[PDB]
Amino acid sequence: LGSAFQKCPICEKVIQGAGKLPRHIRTHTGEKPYECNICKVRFTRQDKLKVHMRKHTGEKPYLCQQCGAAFAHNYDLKNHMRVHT
DNA sequence: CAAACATGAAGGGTCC
DNA sequence: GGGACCCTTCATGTTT
Ligand SMILES: [Zn+2]
Ligand SMILES: [Zn+2]
Ligand SMILES: [Zn+2]
Repeated sequence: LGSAFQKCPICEKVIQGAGKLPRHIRTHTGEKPYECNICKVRFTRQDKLKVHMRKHTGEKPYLCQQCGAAFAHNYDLKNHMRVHT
């Protein structure tokens, strides 16, 4: 009822955080909308994709600031950036 | 064959 | 709303 909490429409559990209901709903539906650009593994949250990318940034340190895609060469990252703008 | 242990994935808290 | 990191539980694998 408070602005800090939401009720899940599927399971009626209370969830904390104004924007944090969608990440809970995806745990029901299985939606994994974040994909590692290197190994294509998918994740339910940007949260855990960012941590997963640590596996790759040792060899691919050039990171997109919009989506976190990792690249071995800066000219690869620059070509990626065309996709955003 | 079970119990302990390591590791990490999953999910929800919590604070900018 | 988003990013970021924390905290706890639990699943899986490995060691003892
Ligand atoms: Zn729910
Ligand atoms: Zn990956
Ligand atoms: Zn990008």
